[PDB]
Amino acid sequence: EVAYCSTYTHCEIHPSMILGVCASIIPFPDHNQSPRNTYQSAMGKQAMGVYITNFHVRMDTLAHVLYYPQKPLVTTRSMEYLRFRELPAGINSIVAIASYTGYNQEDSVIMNRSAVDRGFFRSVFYRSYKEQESKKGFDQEEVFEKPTRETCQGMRHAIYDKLDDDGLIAPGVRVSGDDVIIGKTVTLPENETKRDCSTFLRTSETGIVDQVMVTLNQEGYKFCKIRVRSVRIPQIGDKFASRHGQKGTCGIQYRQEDMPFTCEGITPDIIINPHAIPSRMTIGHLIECLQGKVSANKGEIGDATPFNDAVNVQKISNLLSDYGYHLRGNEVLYNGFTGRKITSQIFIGPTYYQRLKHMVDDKIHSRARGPIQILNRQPMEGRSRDGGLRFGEMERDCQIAHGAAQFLRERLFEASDPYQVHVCNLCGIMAIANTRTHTYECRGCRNKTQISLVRMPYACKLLFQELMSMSIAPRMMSV
Amino acid sequence: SLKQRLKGKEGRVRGNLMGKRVDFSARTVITPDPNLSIDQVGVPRSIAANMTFAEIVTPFNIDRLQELVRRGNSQYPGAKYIIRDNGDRIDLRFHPKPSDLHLQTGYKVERHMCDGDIVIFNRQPTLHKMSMMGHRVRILPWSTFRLNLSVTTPYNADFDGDEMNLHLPQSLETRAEIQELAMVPRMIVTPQSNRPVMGIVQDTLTAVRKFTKRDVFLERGEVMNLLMFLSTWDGKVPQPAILKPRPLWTGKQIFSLIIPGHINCIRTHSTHPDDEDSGPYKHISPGDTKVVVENGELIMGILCKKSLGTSAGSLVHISYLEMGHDITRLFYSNIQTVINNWLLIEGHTIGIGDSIADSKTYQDIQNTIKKAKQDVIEVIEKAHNNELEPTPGNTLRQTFENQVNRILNDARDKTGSSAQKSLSEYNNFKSMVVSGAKGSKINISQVIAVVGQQNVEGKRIPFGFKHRTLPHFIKDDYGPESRGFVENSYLAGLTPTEFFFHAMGGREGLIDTAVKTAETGYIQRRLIKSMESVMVKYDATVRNSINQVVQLRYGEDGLAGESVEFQNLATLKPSN
Amino acid sequence: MIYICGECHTENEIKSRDPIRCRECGYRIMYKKRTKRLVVFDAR
Amino acid sequence: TCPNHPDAILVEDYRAGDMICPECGLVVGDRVIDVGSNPLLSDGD
Amino acid sequence: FIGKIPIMLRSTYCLLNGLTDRDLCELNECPLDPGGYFIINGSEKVLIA
Amino acid sequence: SACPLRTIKRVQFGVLSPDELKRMSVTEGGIKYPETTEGGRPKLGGLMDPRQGVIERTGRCQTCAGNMTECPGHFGHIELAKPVFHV
Amino acid sequence: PYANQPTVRITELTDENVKFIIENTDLAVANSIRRVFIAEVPIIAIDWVQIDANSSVLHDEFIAHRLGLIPLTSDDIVDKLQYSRDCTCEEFCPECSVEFTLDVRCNEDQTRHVTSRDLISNSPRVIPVTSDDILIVKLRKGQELRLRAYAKKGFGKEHAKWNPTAGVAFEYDPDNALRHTVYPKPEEWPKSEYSELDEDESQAPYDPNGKPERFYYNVESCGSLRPETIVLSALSGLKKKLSDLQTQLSHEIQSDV
Amino acid sequence: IWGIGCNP
Amino acid sequence: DGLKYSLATGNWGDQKKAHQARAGVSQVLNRLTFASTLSHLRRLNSPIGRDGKLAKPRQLHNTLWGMVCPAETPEGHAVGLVKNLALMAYISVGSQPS
Amino acid sequence: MIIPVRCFTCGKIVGNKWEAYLGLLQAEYTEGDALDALGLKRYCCRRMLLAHVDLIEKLLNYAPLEK
Amino acid sequence: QANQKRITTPYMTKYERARVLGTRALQIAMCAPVMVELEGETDPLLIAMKELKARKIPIIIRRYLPDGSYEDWGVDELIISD
Amino acid sequence: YRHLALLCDTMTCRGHLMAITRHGVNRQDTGPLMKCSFEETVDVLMEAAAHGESDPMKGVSENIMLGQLAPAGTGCFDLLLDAEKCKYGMEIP
Amino acid sequence: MNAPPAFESFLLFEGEKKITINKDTKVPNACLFTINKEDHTLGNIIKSQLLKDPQVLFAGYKVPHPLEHKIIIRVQTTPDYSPQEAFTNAITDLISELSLLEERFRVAIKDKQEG
RNA sequence: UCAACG
Ligand SMILES: CO[C@@H]1[C@H](O)[C@H](n2cnc3c(=O)nc(N)[nH]c32)O[C@H]1COP(=O)(O)OP(=O)(O)OP(=O)(O)O
Ligand SMILES: [Mg+2]
Ligand SMILES: [Zn+2]
Ligand SMILES: [Zn+2]
Ligand SMILES: [Zn+2]
Ligand SMILES: [Zn+2]
Ligand SMILES: [Zn+2]
Ligand SMILES: [Zn+2]
Repeated sequence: EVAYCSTYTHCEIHPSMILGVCASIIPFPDHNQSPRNTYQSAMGKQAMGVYITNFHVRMDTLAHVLYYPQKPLVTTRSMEYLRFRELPAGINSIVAIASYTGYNQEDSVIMNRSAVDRGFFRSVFYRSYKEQESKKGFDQEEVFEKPTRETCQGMRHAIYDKLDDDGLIAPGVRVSGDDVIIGKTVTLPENETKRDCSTFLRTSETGIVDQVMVTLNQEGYKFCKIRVRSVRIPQIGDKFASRHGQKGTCGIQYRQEDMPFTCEGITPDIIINPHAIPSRMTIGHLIECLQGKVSANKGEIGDATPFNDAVNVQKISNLLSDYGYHLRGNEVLYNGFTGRKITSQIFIGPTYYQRLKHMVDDKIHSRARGPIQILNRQPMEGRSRDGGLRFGEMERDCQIAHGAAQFLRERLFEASDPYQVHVCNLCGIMAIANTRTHTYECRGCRNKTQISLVRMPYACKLLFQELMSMSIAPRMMSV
Repeated sequence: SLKQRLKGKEGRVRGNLMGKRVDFSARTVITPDPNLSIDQVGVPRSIAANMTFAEIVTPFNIDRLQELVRRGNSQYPGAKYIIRDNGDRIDLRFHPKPSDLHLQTGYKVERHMCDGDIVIFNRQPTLHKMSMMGHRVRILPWSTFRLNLSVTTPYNADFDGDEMNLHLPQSLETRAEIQELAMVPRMIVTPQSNRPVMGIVQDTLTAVRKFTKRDVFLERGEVMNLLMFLSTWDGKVPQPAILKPRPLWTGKQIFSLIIPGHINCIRTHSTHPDDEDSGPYKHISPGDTKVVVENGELIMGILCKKSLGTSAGSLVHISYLEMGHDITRLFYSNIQTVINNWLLIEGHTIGIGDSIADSKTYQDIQNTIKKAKQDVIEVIEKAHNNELEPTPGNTLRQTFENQVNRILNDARDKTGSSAQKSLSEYNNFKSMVVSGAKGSKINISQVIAVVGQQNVEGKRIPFGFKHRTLPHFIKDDYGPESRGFVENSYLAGLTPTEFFFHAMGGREGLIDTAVKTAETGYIQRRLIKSMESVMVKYDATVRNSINQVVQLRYGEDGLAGESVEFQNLATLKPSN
Repeated sequence: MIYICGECHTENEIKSRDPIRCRECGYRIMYKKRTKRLVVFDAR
Repeated sequence: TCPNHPDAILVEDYRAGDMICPECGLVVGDRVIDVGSNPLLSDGD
Repeated sequence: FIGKIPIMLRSTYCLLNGLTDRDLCELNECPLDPGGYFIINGSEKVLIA
Repeated sequence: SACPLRTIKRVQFGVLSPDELKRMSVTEGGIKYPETTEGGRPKLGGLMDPRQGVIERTGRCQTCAGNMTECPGHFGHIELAKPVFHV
Repeated sequence: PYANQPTVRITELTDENVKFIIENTDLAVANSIRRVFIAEVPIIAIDWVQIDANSSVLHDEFIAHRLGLIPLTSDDIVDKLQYSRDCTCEEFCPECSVEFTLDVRCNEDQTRHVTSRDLISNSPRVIPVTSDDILIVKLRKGQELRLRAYAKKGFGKEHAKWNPTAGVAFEYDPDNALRHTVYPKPEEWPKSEYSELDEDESQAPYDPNGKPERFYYNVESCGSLRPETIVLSALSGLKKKLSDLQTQLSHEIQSDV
Repeated sequence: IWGIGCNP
Repeated sequence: DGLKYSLATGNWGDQKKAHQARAGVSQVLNRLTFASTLSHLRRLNSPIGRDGKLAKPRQLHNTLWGMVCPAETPEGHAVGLVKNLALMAYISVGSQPS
Repeated sequence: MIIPVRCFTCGKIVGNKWEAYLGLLQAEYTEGDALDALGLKRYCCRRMLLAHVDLIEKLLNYAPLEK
Repeated sequence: QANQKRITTPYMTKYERARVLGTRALQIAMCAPVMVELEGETDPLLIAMKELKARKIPIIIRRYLPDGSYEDWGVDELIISD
Repeated sequence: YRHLALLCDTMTCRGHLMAITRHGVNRQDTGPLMKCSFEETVDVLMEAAAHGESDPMKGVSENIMLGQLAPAGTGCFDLLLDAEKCKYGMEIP
Repeated sequence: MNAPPAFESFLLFEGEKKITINKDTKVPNACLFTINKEDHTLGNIIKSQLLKDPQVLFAGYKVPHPLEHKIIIRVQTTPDYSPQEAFTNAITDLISELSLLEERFRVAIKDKQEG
């Protein structure tokens, strides 16, 4: 050509091989903004799909498997070597980029409820619980058996009827939250009978037992693994994402009647807000919808290799024009509620949508007068421990800005760790106090008359005592 | 050690005293809900059932609380506990004797959270005061918190997996504090910038621009439906703008009913021609810009981000300043409902048809790039001949980079302008950019014409390999393509080298985001700790805890930041 | 108290505190058999 | 130890962590579960 | 005997090496499973480079 | 309960006097035993002193009927044989 | 102030498809009829499954779902059957349900495809649209699936398993004349199959006086009901909904006054 | 990703 | 026990001495999806500390063309410090120089 | 894992057509021709058959848990 | 201080309105007599709002000046911020 | 401008430039507990103990730590009951 | 876990009224009808037929919230006409239209078959 | 400890 270099010594096999495993599943990567490719690489790791074909044999914690995986209609050539066709993660979905009722605003997504009823994006969640019968204790033996309230001095009031004789619930029995999956008893040394040691289901699991296995582990003790299965129909909190970095929850679910419908009768399975596309500049999503429409009509899986030069938007548009649709992919839509044609023509086409592991059921938590920590006598932390949400220092600064002194007081003292102490008036140091005896005396002064009750957070009491242990005296004087 | 426990974050001093985990708090994913008002939040039933607000039994409410007690924990509008005068707590779940269920004045029934219970809604990080706002509770039958879309801007929250915290005040005193200090309608206007925090956003902004155009005419039935969603409608149908041949209302005529009371405001649309004000047709604007609202009626103009957004002098800001906070809450909600129901008739979309431009425009873009590459080549040849003269204060390398960047940037902007000229009225990218809902002229240009120069650390793409950016390029190549210029648009698709360079630029963006979060957090905390105790005393002096006078009057004029407005003195500038 | 065996799929009844080993194969991986009580599944 | 019920077995609870008289529902002990919280090798060290 | 060395799955010294896909199915191991991970104490651990 | 409720209006900080430490500590004669367990569970004059604090969530400490909530804990003293600098 | 008198012409009538044109009708009525096709035509489908043995690879709830989606012939018996809530008998009885029973075990080496033909109904009228077959599950040798199921009357508003139709095609104003949809470029858009215009003209000239009329339909069936029967039952069911409203409205009007 | 004066 | 311990804990060293141990090696394999399994197996971890916010080790470098994926990096506190190999990249096993 | 009954978008029964689709592919029909012959016309229905991945055969390869 | 020479603002501050309404409502919930006739108002906070409008709340606000003195404004005397 | 001017006034009020750091903020003669919440913590407490410093308890953070009502808004004033007004009016309940 | 049962959308729970008629104080001769457990299907037909009536000045229907199941229909009629009368007459007219349509569809079916 | 979520 016009001379640039005449001394090439090597040549690239194909430029698309610069991308990795997760970025190779992106269709038309070169038509996306770079941060969006980076975000899709992370989201693709969290999608749901058949992780491995031997999943029935495996007993893994937190395994999700989609009901009806489908291979992409618009696929990269390098996907074949990643085996994505063999074990797909996601379903091709008729996606309309439109503003319908305002429930797809921000990044949310309106989903078709009728499609959801027909199996769309339905998944199973398997959770495995492991327990070991440990006889290592000198006089402690953690035998597997069904605990009895009368026989066992230590027991709990959750349901124990499910447990069989072996102490392990049979497969095929429904288990609701706070039920006993495995019943175990530690024999109690009679210092002078039983401290309950059963394992309880995570709250709101609401599943059916799938497999129960009894073996001997590496240590030789009896080992039992119990796998609980819970189907997961998509809801209005679940997170769905495409292959181009567009992630969003499900805003609301409309039935097929309510969804907008083309003249052929096709109603979008998913409606995404048009406002997501422009700022993010994920044009690859649009080109994939066009190529998907063409591929579904033609009957051949589309090619979306990053750098091709034989596939252009114009060529795809002409191909679609052959099959009777508008060349740019827009379709005349009718409003489901009223039947009137929507004045703007909505862009409808099939697009591979994925279902991420983050679901609303796993992320919903509420706390009200729950258990408290030992050290601080403050509410616990975490969803598993029914922990309260932390009122951070930034939060207290916001409340200071509000001027809501009493809400700040409630939230930081009364709701968390209320406590009362008795403090000598003469010396600020706390004084011994027997409420039942009604005798209150202060050591170091030999004074009983001058003692005052002080209400402080238990954490503040702990701080003052730790200061005293460092020989600092925090003498709190009411005067 | 003791010092180790106290000293670090999450120690007793800070992690357990200044902030601590609290009861009566809940958290779940947030999802949109246009139908809810600004102050309402949608709480799932399970979260509402676990959380309980204790109510004192009075002679007025003994019957209602008795019914709640009878229902028990199982039925949703029930009571979890009864707290007697003695302090004894009767958990109703485990069987209480029928004697215990009887209530007398002074008992405290802990009812389940019901519709209308004031709560505080929070989203971490709580950067500013508007990030904790008091919301009324509306119970809806799914498991996500649902908040109105306008309230997303104060919280900086979008519905892509975000989560928020729900704190329920447990006393009448603190409930009144929230109700009268921190409710969402009360904090529409921020004292930080004396501007409204919340504005019409997303579909409602894009659709309000289209609704308010001169073109929009609504027939009788459509007006009926739109008026149905207007909460403050007087019940009187406005006389149609076009009585004959067929009665047809206009978009502005209906939006005039949304506007609260009698509000007078003049703002300009984004596409306002600069010459219009000086020339004729200043008042009869040809393009229907220059929004004017007289007597609470939209006389003319196309509404956009400037009129209904979060900026000083906006229609929402004038409503809050003039009508009050309650009517302004109704204003936000009514705009959203009516416009969102019109959007079902009109509709919005984004497709490839928007990205594609005319063939002539593509040829013009290509020619601009051709002549730009030629100019860069000429600059390079001048530099090689040493004919280039150094700019004062700059090395010859620096001045070469300056001139090359100027040529490339001029070409980039010119191609962008050609693409923007190509856009038709119907183009949806233009709808969103013009309305201000999302996007920018830059994004349109990169979508249609030219992605632009990729810069890392303030320079073109550096020579990572020995004297060349990538192995494919020849050593000592300072040309446009070699150093990073991406000639192709996103629609056209980046060539492989440009793909890698674009990835480098995007990675710089990601790194900057990650770094800025941490550094700004530290700065914010230090400022708060330094100034936490400063407050306006009843002398109206601003004093700290020590009672030292920081200021004799707050702001030197003793006025709060939210009430003030921008104004022109008008005695200053004119000549004698 | 009937345990199906992984290796040879033959049910073997095992009493409490009895070694978990399947007769006729010796495998130590047993599965508990499906419960007799029946669960109603909505087709939904 | 329900005061109105001599020799009454108080049922344990997990939700709030308290022992409650089953026949009247009185909460005896408010938050008295908290968290509720190798000896073989050698001895005390 | 001087000890035991953990074996990365599907390497040359693993049992699964050189087994036809039908044989892998007979062992209840997936043919598509990549290998490259150790099974230590019952959990599959991957050595990040 | 009979003591009036008061709110702290001033917190005075000072180094604790060794004499005051001796008087204040419930433990008398110091902690003579490194072991925490005597008579099976409780070691008088040991690290886990019944008088020092409530143990096992059901016991009552000797000094007051805390029942794991009322008792704020009580300090003990160790009489060092030779003085040591405080860090 | 009275109802328009509609007309119907049936252009195509096949075993799985009905095309008809409703004229002299309001848009709201036509769209409501289309809506009732999808969501308010009663059909019999499986809603209760008790699985006795399931050795298949698909788990139990998977099998129940697939069974529910299987269409069942409900041409004439659906009118006779009562909703389970209406029936006085506890749970399910022959008047309020139909019992389907499935027992299949694979003893041959070859894979056994459990199909809808293996579902056996106690009532002859309700059969799984067999008179290929829908594949419930595939079974390897030594795997067995035995289940018992009852089918209940219901409509699509509850679940899509009761949706009679496959796709209901609704179109009015085939050549844009009321300008309900404003094409940015009229020429690019493909002409409708019902369009009466010549190839040269893309859109018909605007008619301000005109209002939507002559709505075009194309109803396709899953085999659960005859495609004619879907339309007739939808019309009848919407009429019943309106009549129930009228009864309750009369009660309220009389009670207030 | 735009230019030197813009954003990366 | 030495090999098993270092693999299970993720600390590279001995049980008694954790001063020279390097954490982060030998993570549990992710099995959410086959893509996640494959990517976890083909992963590189730069030793630079996450706490340090200096941006030089994080930025994509020109020499990563074809050796490391440009797009695939975790977004958060570890942007650019965790990298995934490209499809064709092959790390050298090693040989004698004799 | 197995061909879905009732194509998601519209609801046409597509579970009875998988084996016929595979057979028509064996008869050297192109995928588009096979889809046309099976009666699948709308692109929503064609998506179901075209993009389906039949994993249940791979799962059937494993020996049964109970014989 | 004396009743004369009151230097604080006559208008009731927003924080005072919040605390007065909350405190009066808490009293009303504990069966305190209500000055304003209630038109079927059962919620204590709403009754307190009615009382504040009527300026019949029986609370006197003691405002602490920074010098240590206090000025006692009754709720009636203060002009409601609304 | 109010918010900028307040920060500038706090930094320059003492007469020496007070950095918003542990050094500048903690050097100012605030209460020892308030200094304890910011950065230095234990060292501030030890110094205060050595010199016999007393915490005035007028700060917001100090009151928050001890669980008392803060001196912030809604805590600046103390409400008192008005007996004469209680007698007047219609005492319906 | 908080998902409503499917039958809630169309089944009236005990103690719920299908129609409740509340007058509108703002404007004369206007009534606001609330229909429970109904959706756009019924509402749109009723509103359209009401609009066809010359004596009906205003007619519209509103679903207050899609998650809840309720229709609110506002009808305003001229004096000498009542909103309740307009609602009943609208229902009669829609029933007549549907009956006529059924007869004609049956005739079309019979003609298409064997003809 | 590690890994995700904003
Ligand atoms: C917009 O700002 C938010 C907040 O500032 C908050 N946030 C998030 N991560 C952090 C963190 O690590 N530390 C702190 N302190 N705050 C953090 O998240 C920021 C944005 O992040 P993003 O840029 O990924 O948002 P997309 O633009 O990506 O939204 P799509 O289209 O996916 O919905
Ligand atoms: Mg977000
Ligand atoms: Zn004392
Ligand atoms: Zn065996
Ligand atoms: Zn009792
Ligand atoms: Zn004690
Ligand atoms: Zn029956
Ligand atoms: Zn279909």
